[PDB]
Amino acid sequence: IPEKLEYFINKYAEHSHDKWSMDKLANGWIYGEIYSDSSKIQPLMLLSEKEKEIYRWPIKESLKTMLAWDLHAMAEMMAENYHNIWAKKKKLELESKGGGNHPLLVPYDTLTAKEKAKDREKAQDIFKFLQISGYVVSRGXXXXXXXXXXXXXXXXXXXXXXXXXXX
Repeated sequence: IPEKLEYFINKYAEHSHDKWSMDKLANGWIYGEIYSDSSKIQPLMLLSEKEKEIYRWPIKESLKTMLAWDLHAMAEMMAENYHNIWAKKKKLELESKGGGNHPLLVPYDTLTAKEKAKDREKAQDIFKFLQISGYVVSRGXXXXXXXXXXXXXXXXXXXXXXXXXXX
């Protein structure tokens, strides 16, 4: 976790709280110590104390996977990670409690379109702020290189053919 990115962690958490506050004023939510849903009263104005940071917490983890591992590629990779951590949680807890079978206990290349978009939304939400802040990231001519490799392979094959024709 770099210093400047750690400094931006709190700023982006604040900005996401701003976005969520706009959403919940559009919905209608007034601060109130009593916990309820049908009374539309919550003390952090249904996002509770910890629930307000359940989404801020894995931003540092997303950055750590960024550093340990173009833009569309990391978007889909962070989507895959966001769903894989959820699958790990789910399967470990279900192995502990001996529960039923989840339809999401399958490789990521078989999931339904909505299950991928659900985490792709959070992925793009955390990515657009990194883009506006000037962070160039990648995954971490091509045709000419391919042609050159083919030529090298052809040279090897020609050496082999010469060896064969010599016999």
